[PDB]
Amino acid sequence: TMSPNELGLTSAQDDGPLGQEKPNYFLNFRSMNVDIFTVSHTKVDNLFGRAWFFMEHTFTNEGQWRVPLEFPKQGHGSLSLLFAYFTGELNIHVLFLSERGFLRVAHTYDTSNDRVNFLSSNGVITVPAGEQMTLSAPYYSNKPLRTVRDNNSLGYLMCKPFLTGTSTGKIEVYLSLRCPNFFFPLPAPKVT
Amino acid sequence: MTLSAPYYSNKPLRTVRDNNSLGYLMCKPFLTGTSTGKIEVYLSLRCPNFFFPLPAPKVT
Amino acid sequence: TYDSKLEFGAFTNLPHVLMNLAETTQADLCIPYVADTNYVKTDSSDLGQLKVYVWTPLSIPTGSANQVDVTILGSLLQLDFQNPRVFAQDVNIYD
Amino acid sequence: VGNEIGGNLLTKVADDASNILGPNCFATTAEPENKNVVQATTTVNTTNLTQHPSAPTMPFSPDFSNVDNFHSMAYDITTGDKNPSKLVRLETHEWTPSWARGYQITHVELPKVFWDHQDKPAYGQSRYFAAVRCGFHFQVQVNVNQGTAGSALVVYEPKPVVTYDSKLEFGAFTNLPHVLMNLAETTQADLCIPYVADTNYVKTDSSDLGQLKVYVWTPLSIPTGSANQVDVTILGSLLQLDFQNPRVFAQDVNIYD
Amino acid sequence: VGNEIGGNLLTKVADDASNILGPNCFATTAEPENKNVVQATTTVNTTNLTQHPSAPTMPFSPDFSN
Amino acid sequence: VGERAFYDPRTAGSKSRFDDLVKIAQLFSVMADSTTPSENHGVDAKGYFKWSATTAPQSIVHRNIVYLRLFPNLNVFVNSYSYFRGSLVLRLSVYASTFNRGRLRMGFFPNATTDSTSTLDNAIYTICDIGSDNSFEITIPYSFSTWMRKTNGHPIGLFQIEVLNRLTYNSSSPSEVYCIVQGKMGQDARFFCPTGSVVTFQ
Amino acid sequence: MSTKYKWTRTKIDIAEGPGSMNMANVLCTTGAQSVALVGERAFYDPRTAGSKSRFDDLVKIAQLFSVMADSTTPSENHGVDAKGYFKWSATTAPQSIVHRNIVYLRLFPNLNVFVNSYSYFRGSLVLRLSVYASTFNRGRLRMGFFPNATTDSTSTLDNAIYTICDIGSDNSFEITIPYSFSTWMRKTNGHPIGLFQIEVLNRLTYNSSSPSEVYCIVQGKMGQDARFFCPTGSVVTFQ
Amino acid sequence: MSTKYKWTRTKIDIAEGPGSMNMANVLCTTGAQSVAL
Amino acid sequence: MSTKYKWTRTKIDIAEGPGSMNMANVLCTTGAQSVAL
RNA sequence: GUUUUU
RNA sequence: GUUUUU
RNA sequence: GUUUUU
RNA sequence: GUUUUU
RNA sequence: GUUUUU
Repeated sequence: TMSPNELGLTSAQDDGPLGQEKPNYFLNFRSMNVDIFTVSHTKVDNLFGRAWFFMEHTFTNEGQWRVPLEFPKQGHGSLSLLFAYFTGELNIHVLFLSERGFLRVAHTYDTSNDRVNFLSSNGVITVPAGEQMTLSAPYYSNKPLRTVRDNNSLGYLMCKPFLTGTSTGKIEVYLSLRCPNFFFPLPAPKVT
Repeated sequence: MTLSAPYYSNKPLRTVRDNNSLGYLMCKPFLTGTSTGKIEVYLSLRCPNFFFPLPAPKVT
Repeated sequence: TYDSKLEFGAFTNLPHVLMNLAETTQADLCIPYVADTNYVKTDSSDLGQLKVYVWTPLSIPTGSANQVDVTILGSLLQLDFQNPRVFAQDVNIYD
Repeated sequence: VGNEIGGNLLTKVADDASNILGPNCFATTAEPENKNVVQATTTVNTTNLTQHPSAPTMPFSPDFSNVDNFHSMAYDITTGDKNPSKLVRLETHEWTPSWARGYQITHVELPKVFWDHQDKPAYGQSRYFAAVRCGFHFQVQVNVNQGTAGSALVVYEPKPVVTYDSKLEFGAFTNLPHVLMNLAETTQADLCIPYVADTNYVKTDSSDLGQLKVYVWTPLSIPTGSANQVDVTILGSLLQLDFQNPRVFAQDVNIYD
Repeated sequence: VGNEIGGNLLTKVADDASNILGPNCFATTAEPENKNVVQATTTVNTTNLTQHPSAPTMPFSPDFSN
Repeated sequence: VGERAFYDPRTAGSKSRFDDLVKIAQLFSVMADSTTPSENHGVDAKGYFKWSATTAPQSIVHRNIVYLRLFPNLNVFVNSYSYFRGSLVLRLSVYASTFNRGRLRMGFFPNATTDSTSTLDNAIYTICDIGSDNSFEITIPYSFSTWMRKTNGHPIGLFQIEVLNRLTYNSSSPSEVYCIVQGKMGQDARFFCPTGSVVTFQ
Repeated sequence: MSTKYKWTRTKIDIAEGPGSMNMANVLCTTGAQSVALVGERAFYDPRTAGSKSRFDDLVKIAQLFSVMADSTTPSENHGVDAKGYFKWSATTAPQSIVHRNIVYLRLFPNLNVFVNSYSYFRGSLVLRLSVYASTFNRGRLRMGFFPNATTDSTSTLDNAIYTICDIGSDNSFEITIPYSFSTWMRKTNGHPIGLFQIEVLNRLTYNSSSPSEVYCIVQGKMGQDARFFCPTGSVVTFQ
Repeated sequence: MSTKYKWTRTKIDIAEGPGSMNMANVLCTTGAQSVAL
Repeated sequence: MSTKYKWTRTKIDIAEGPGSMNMANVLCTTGAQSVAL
């Protein structure tokens, strides 16, 4: 039968270990699970499998653009802030807004600035002007885990455009991840 | 493009008449220069579930 | 690192022990190696730190004592020292 | 009977008058989560007694193996443990050619020499224990060019010998674990010495285990052109080590009567 | 569960991370010697009721045959 | 080579990654937590109020309209998902001494909006008798016209904690104690559509 | 081994108008991409609608009666108009007309919708005349129909598809028109369905306590063999 | 398992003149799209 | 049944230089389109 | 690592 | 030449 | 006409 | 309707 | 839900 513990009478100091799926009942109540869709939208793989805006850059010349990639404190991706460590594939969505040219894109977790001077070794997929690509950067991280908060939690992204004439433009960036491994959930964030 | 939006409706059924019977559509364009234009929209549905037929409509 | 950015009252998400005085005199916490690096530099705070906060202030009656002491004891479930080095010399295992 | 019996009566009475809908009340009685128990925890030479324990906590689906499966540190897991038994340089000295037979080249206080400086692998632990019981493995090294010749006596002298050293006849020291090592023939000597004393344990930071010495069997015959600076080095390893008595940091404690 | 459950978790967790040397910690939980019980003793036409009894004592290897 | 890497959970002290987020929504968090207790006799949103020897029976120690955003953990999902469903669990933890005794009834009118003290005889309530386990729970089963409900829409209901029996004490015990109200999702909790954000975290 | 040929990605020719979007074929739209989080489907709830299943075919709606050119007031022209709401009178003589007009699908609320949706159709049409008189009133009324007729003029119905209505307990009378056209399918909004005439056969009789004239209602629906074919543009705007 | 390689959509090379319309071969026209409902 | 996923047309990635015409490999030319009836 | 999907 | 991949 | 390739 | 092709 | 198609 039902114990008084499952009826509401408990002790907060007896909750450890963390993660106790204890059932709560009353005479007219029972945990009822109802699913409205064929799958879950709470699973890390599904939720995060959907991109979210990151930032935009306007380029008037080929100069290279390197930006630290970090988890959002803004979109649905904020749900990541509930975790401390991450590891796994990283989907980067880049849009090249230009009239005539090409955009070199590359990703590295390496903090050294110089390693990115010769962009070709790193990757540098090519998005023709007016096209958008989605490259999935692997976990080539020199650190087993990525503190999820760091201003560079995610590796740096490189964008250099091979323009042809006076043409200029702007590069919008969106980020998403493939199968994410989060660990050791930390306390919920505050609001600004 | 032709995107098929699922029934992510907080209401089990959509009164068919409502000025918002169907969910809201959002369009934001990331233009680059002074370029401008126009966005035409067409709608269709995939497998529709209609219920409780009501009387025929009037004409204007 | 980001302590001020976190909402107190949610810290219950971390291995903790809300311990109600007058009920419990000791709390037990088993914490495994947790870091974003395989190894932590010796003589460093990289493994994080254990803290004790005020869930609800002390309600000490008139006559009752007013000097409550909080003590933290620690044991190593498992220890592992690898990198050799001179005596107590700061060495960087990190990049 | 009572006060334990109540969940059943209420649960039953509710049960008896139940109609088509069912009972209109359910009652369950049991023991509180905070029961009257006592917990005891023991770590190395310690015992924590608590009479008001609480449910121990821990992270989500935790792994306490504590072993790095990637081996970011490619060392034997027991490296730190065995570290203090590691081979170390106990002494170095330059034999002077003029020295007569039977002269003492160099000596090392045993066993406190393994904690000779704070830079000794064993110095760390040796501090937290007053008693010691260990075995030794010495390797006295002496290098000399082929042109030169000579011989040294590497011998282990227990406290008994060290005490009454002058009363003993040199040339008979070959009765003790030694290595008459003829230069120009051998560059190193090996000596395996077990725990030898008149007491089960020796005070840490003491010379009671005796001391290893190096004498001049036959003085160095260094030709004219040949070099004249021969160095004698004493290396030591602990075949087996054992620190028992706990004590304050490096505080002289008397294990003896 | 809890606060009874602790000897096992600590004893176990200690157990799981154990290496060649063995566990570095053991924890055991149980009831105090002074439990919440009541003792009653009756002699000729008398009854002694005590709610705070203690372990009765007696001499070494005693003989009560008298 | 379009290859995959070998992840290392051990360094995180875990034996496996975290797959479902709902479990986080099922973790208690203080409601409208503050540094100081309710200075308005608990008539505010602060889930940190005081119970007093002074307060009479039927007097209110706390009352407010509950929203998911009032909870740190939940507020995150509120800013992520658009809808949800499932029961909500609130746990009141009164921290008194072993001498203090008394009762307190906390009820909840699902979907209520009028923030006003009202008899809880018809509301989902839980009577709390001070003892050894001074943490009391109350479950609210999903109650809405719709199958799923806005994450950040209509209130969850009216939450009221009235005094049933004055907190008793003695010469060496406190005449008033501190209370904490936590909130989490039930085992049947679910979230559905991810929507834009209504706030920015830090 | 096939190592005499360097390995290569498949090469394919892209047909004309790549990127062209087909908004005519359903087989095309149903295959469109999904903005769903996991390109998933939801569980529908008919109960909330009081139904056990969704509505799959529209033809069934076209098979639902609806008043023809319904009005608030009865025909003020002795029924010679399109109003399917006219009066039958003690005054009208036999062979006199109580109603006459050319019938079109658009004259029916339900059907008019399909008329503004589909371009063609086929099948029989059913008209049901409901005369609401008292239990004392008696008489007969013959309603005929000349399929495909256009001349709106009273004419003997001896050769037309007619139905004689004798007032009794069931005062609702039906008349079926089987599909009649040169073409296999016919314009939804084209040539008239035919001439509909309801002439008096026997004067509506009555007594001291019964009405000397009653009200009539004409409904129209599609037969069980009804079908609609091509969807076309709209000719009117609903509200 | 083929989990040593990240899963990917098939990549294909598009032959010359994509979008070119062949109005000579019947085998080409009969395969054209249908505006049928 | 696979009705938990909405049915969709296959999605594929187009390799570099689509529309590029290879006039070097015979295996490429022999596969060209036919203007034959 | 069913950690694309069944 | 498993020298695309298993 | 293995005359795309085996 | 092998009415894409065999 | 054969609720893409058979």
